[PDB]
Amino acid sequence: DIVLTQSPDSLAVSLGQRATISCRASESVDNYGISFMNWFQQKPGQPPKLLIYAASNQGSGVPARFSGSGSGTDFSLNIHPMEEDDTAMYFCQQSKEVPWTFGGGTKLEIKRADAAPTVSIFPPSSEQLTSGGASVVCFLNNFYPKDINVKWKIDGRQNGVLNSWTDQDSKDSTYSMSSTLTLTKDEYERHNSYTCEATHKTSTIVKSFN
Amino acid sequence: VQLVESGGGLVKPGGSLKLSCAASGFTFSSYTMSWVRQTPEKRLEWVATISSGGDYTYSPDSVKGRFTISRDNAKSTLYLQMSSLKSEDTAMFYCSRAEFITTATWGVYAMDYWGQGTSVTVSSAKTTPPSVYPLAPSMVTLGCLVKGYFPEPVTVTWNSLSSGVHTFPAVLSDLYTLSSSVTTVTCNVAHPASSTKVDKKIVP
Amino acid sequence: KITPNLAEFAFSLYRQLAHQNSTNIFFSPVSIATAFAMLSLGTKADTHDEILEGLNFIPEAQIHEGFQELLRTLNQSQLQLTTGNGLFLSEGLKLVDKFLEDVKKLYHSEAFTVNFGDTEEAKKQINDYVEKGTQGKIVDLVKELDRDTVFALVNYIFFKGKWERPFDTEEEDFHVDQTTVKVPMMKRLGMFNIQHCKKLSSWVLLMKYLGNATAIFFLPDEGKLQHLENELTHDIITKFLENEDRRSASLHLPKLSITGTYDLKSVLGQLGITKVFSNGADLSGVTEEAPLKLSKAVHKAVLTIDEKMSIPPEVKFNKPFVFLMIEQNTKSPLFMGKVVNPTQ
Repeated sequence: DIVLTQSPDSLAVSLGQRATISCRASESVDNYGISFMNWFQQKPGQPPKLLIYAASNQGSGVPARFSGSGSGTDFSLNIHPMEEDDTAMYFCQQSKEVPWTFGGGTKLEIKRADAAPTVSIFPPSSEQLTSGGASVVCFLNNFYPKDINVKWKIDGRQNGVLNSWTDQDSKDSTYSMSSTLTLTKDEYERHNSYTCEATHKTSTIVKSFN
Repeated sequence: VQLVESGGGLVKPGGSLKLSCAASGFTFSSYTMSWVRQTPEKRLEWVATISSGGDYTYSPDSVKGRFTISRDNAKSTLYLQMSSLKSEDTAMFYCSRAEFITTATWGVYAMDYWGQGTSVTVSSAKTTPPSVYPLAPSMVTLGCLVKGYFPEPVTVTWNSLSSGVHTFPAVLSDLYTLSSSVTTVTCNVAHPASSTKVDKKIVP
Repeated sequence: KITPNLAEFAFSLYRQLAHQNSTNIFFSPVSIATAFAMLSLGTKADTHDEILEGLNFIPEAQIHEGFQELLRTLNQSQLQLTTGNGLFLSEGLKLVDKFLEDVKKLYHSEAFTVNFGDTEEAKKQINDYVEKGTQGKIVDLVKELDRDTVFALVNYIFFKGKWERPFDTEEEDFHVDQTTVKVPMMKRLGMFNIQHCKKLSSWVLLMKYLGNATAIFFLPDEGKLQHLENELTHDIITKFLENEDRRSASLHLPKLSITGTYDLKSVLGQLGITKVFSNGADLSGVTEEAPLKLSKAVHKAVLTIDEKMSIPPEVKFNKPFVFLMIEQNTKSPLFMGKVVNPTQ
């Protein structure tokens, strides 16, 4: 099987700058003078859309700002002036030989000005405590970049924490993250002070409750 | 041009499932159709491809025995019969049209039009309704906790309130759990498997 | 040496038939060219000049030998090809015997004296002669015979080819227009001499016949069939004829049987050949006792097409396409046509 390796895995490009994604094939995907490499764009929650066919031709309704290049075993995808609508997953796909294979995928995100998150912590509701559980939620909304470190310190815990990042908004290009610390009703209510500490690039944010 | 997938659901390991792909807006009997699945890791994997008349089928060796692609041009519908399903086969199955686009004395097969996809979940966990708990404390942010359901997807909205609402991807103990934030307000959560469009107001 | 002139005559005669709209086209350019080149032997200066000039011909007039060499090359081989020319004149009407000899020695045609005064009996004798020559392949060639007919020329040709690749086959749809009729469709997946053409915007398929002829099939793109017929030239086809390649494809070619009947007076009149048909005709080589004009000229051509680790493209000739038969020896256009509907 012709294995497709993309480079890089992730890319941060500022608005109006150049975006370059490379795709390397283990075998030659050229045949009859034309290359069988295709490029696809996929936004979260939406199906993939054909972007470039024959490694250099624009698809149906694809603007001129998307550009494909390459030949043989090395190909590239170029998005000139980077728009807000280009935050998506990008895959290269070959159709020269069976089986058809896709690249690993490349997450292209917009590079914008840094912003500190707004932290909000919420104690477990009375309905959940009735069932015997206790989950404290810590919301971290509208921050950039996506990398952020959250540390739960119950009265001064690492296990039992489940984190979930949203995809980039693709409109203002911010990120959001929810941190849920799930404990038993025996461990909870045995303390009073619970804290989620947020370490960010701009930080050098703490919200707590009694 | 429109493609509508259907037939996905929750199945036990080793079970069977048949997917359908309703096509419209074109001569379905004249185009090559394909199936592509996307794992939870958002990785695309080609599944099968059938010619315009159905005389030729294609599939990788990993699914050569389990998956069979077929089409009924009289009904303008593409089919994918799945058997001996494994847990690793859990993915979002898309059907797409492979069009041969001529460039220079030849062409390439390109899947130019895709459908919304249907979700397939293969697990030994049973269907469980979610537990809905409100999260209450210039602008103020409220929250909602959807915990202990199976399987994904779960749809959650707040009053439909369009702006500043964040729904975080669920994290699975065999029971999924997610949260939703927005900056009387109520939480409105939907589970396809017979869990009832709950309304939970956020009170101080 | 004559094929570039005759190939340009094939397109100018074909393109003239596209205007005259959604009907099946099939004719033999070499048969129509040889018929009127033969007819030129009994014409005078002004009348003789129009015929040769109307055939895209400074001319050597050894064209008869080139036509005879082509006809001898086509003489019975290696392919079942039925072709003939019939000259029908009215009884009486003192004929020139020097003309009837060259018509059979150079072009193997036959001349008959009939009675056009009986329009129904004369039509029967002409159809029976062609039906005898075609042996039931062409029945009732002449539909209407004018009252004042004095000289008629009938040109018939029937082709049943032998595929070098023997090609089993099933039924399928045929998309006449953006309409859908059904028809039997032959299928074969393998290596073909096929490629796409950016200039013509059409699929180009080449399959050779076992009788030293080669058929060229042009499958236009979505809605560019008119662009294909306008862009076809003799130089473009010679490049495809010189092309030696092989590519994998799943071919769908329909098994059809199409017929073409044309009144050569109208279609060749728009190509400049009008003297032989007008009242001021000079056919002194045919008859020197009275004025004579070519009353009727009809060409009938009948075709019979039959069987004799990567996903490839499906090249389905399920919509109107243009085809062309070329004699590999001389490179002359033996046939040219367009299949709009195999059901007709």
